[PDB]
Amino acid sequence: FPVVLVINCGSSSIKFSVLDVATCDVLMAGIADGMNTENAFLSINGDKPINLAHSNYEDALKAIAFELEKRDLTDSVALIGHRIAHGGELFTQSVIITDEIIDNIRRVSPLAPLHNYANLSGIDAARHLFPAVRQVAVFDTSFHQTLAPEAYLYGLPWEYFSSLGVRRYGFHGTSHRYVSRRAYELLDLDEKDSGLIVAHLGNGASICAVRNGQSVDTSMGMTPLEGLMMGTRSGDVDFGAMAWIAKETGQTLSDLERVVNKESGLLGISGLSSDLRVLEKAWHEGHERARLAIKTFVHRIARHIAGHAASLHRLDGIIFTGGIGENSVLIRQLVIEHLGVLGLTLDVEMNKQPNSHGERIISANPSQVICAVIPTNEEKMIALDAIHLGNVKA
Amino acid sequence: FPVVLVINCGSSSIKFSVLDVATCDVLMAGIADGMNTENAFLSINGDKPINLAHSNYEDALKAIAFELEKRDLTDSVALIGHRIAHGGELFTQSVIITDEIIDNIRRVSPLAPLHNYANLSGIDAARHLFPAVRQVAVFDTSFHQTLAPEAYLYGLPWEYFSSLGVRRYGFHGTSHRYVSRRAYELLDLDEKDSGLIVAHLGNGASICAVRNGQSVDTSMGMTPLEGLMMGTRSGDVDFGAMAWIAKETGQTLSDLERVVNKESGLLGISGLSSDLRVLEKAWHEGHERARLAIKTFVHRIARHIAGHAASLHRLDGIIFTGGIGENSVLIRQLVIEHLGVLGLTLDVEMNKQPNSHGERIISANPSQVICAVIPTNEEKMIALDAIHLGNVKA
Ligand SMILES: Nc1ncnc2c1ncn2[C@@H]1O[C@H](COP(=O)(O)OP(=O)(O)OP(=O)(O)OP(=O)(O)OC[C@H]2O[C@@H](n3cnc4c(N)ncnc43)[C@H](O)[C@@H]2O)[C@@H](O)[C@H]1O
Ligand SMILES: Nc1ncnc2c1ncn2[C@@H]1O[C@H](COP(=O)(O)OP(=O)(O)OP(=O)(O)OP(=O)(O)OC[C@H]2O[C@@H](n3cnc4c(N)ncnc43)[C@H](O)[C@@H]2O)[C@@H](O)[C@H]1O
Repeated sequence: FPVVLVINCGSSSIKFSVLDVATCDVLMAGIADGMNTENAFLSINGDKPINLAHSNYEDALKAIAFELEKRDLTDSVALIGHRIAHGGELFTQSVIITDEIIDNIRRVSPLAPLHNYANLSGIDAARHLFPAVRQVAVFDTSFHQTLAPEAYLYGLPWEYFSSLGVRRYGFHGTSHRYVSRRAYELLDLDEKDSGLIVAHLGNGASICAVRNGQSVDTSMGMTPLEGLMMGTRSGDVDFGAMAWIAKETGQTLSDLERVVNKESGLLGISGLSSDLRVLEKAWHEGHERARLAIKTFVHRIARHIAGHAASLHRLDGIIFTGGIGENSVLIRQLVIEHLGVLGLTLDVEMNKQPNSHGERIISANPSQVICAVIPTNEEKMIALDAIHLGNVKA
Repeated sequence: FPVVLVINCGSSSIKFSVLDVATCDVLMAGIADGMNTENAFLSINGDKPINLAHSNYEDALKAIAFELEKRDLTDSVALIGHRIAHGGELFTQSVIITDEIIDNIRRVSPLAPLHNYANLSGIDAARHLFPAVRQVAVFDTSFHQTLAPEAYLYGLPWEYFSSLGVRRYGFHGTSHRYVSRRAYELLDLDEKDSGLIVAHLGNGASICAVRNGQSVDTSMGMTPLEGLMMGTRSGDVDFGAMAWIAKETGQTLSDLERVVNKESGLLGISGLSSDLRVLEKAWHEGHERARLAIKTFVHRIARHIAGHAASLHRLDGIIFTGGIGENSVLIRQLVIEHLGVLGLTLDVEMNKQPNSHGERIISANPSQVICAVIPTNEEKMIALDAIHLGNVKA
């Protein structure tokens, strides 16, 4: 029974899952947390938060590897999948990791400095601990490389694009890819003659228009700061406003970068929390700013969904996913009601069903566009890419 | 035969028109140009670019007033209309200018520092030269004051809004207002049960959703830099990209403000011109970057039109206006073809008609949404506001 080990090695953590190759079910999951800090620790299945004070990325993954061998999983690891934050223009699909791929991930790493170097740290650690195991890189940008220039260009001088690589990349590509594929089955659509909008609504949030199987528009930019308002991120913000703020308060770009990334969005408007459940309850209890944060959140989602539909010839389906898209009955309803202009009709009993009901249609039959919830599974998508690549003769 | 004198007193110029009260036709127009510079001059009807070296705003307007009295128009000036760039949250409609209005325009002027002080200079000059004449202020922001919080809030911390007044204001309000009113007549729509999108496409460009007569979404922000890509303005740009550029090139916010406002957009992508006619011809002649600039321009327009439709219950009409919207056969067609997802059908023979044909429907009958061109007339709108206010007992 071979397994796939899937790794997402971030700035401050390493999330991992072990998936059975045959069923793509999780056999083990966990997270090394507080990385590059004094108090690091490893918690598997939320079972025994074991301390690992002062540990590098290879130490953390060696710890993880130890827990795998103690459960006799080490000898069944046939593939390792690494989530990579940014593939620039060099990656359009998942690849078997070689010296070339490593060099190329390093070349594009200036586009996502923090996150990509953590991903490379994860690759170096895994290559050390599993050298007879094929390893695969899956990029959060690659699904969006089918965007046309008119959809990826900013209105900046041409030199910023051609010399510096400033353009829209988009993220959540692995989620958008997985969820769109699942939608063709759920909605009984011909992949090659289809228009979908996927709303990945999590702590990070983005929209993607998928025309005939290909990403043709997405809401995040060169960085994850563009598009939808999110848990702590502003989303779209007038650059004139930001420059005006700078002059008025004496803050720098780096100061405002932090504000916009870490103190903004649902947190910033509500003054309470980035957590939608907290804010949903706060509104229920009469909190006005919580209500304003949610309404603002919903408004910007409706606006991007409708806007992204412009890149479709025909809108067949709108698919909600992510922690909010999967679990927020209210947010899904408010968004759909904000899109009556597209002829959407909600079946509220179907919309009320909890996420235990899995892949599910939430629109009424008279709806001009099908609406559905499809739980995302990025680890499964990575594992499937790795399994296909496992057949390759390199 | 009373006339209205209409003034738009900008950073470097004073545009004026004299309109007959009875017909709202222009009797005289002109522009004092190169203001606050060594070589200033006044050109009426493009007839004799008369020099006015080293002249203040009152000198320029005194020059203009001289040309009015030489044509015996001075004694028929019954009303003066002033275009004001920014009314903040204080102005929701056009007003008779009093000491209070002046104080309030000064209060909100920090939101548009350059432009509003030029407008106030224009008011002081006109009040000096015509003290027995009622004068009226018409704000480019006021039409958009019906926007809901969810549509005007940024995802920044609440303090930026409540203490600093950071929010979406939107501009071209006088154009959007005028054109939407004209559309109810042209499209035989009930103002109170209607959904329109107006695309004001000029050197500055913005979209506005008008639901039941009221602006409910608009594409410009706190400043004119948000939304559509324009002649020299970037439009929407990832703040992460801008911060990344700052770190990479060593430029400051003020440097990037200039790039984004003056070197970006159609100019920036094409490397040729901000002028759409130049770029249309350049594309015709095989220029690839001109083609990319136009396609990008069109893509961002389609995306905002569709997105703004989300704030309507029903989309009845899409109205093109401004220098590009009125005259660009190609851009109108490409935008409409990018919106087939909304069920638009173009009547190409009607779309080919030049702007001499005035207020005109350009959609085919099977179109689910009516598309029209309605030439804007901001001076006429200002004059009409002034004429209504001329009946008031102050
Ligand atoms: N600058 C950068 N450049 C490049 N890459 C970068 C980057 N920054 C980060 N990245 C990378 O991008 C990747 C994705 O990051 P994120 O975008 O942050 O991840 P996510 O999809 O939001 O997943 P997460 O688990 O955080 O949220 P969830 O869907 O559970 O959703 C959580 C939400 O769901 C809500 N929720 C859960 N249950 C709910 C319920 N019953 N009702 C309502 N809401 C509910 C919760 O309240 C919460 O609000 C990462 O690999 C990261 O390293
Ligand atoms: N930071 C700030 N804050 C607050 N307020 C501010 C501000 N900056 C500026 N403002 C104010 O905002 C107001 C409006 O400014 P703008 O937004 O710049 O004015 P506009 O509506 O673009 O009018 P303009 O005459 O420049 O362009 P036109 O429609 O002719 O269209 C010209 C275009 O049409 C095109 N065109 C003409 N004929 C064509 C044809 N046949 N085919 C194709 N294109 C054609 C031309 O090529 C050209 O591209 C002003 O009062 C200004 O002071």
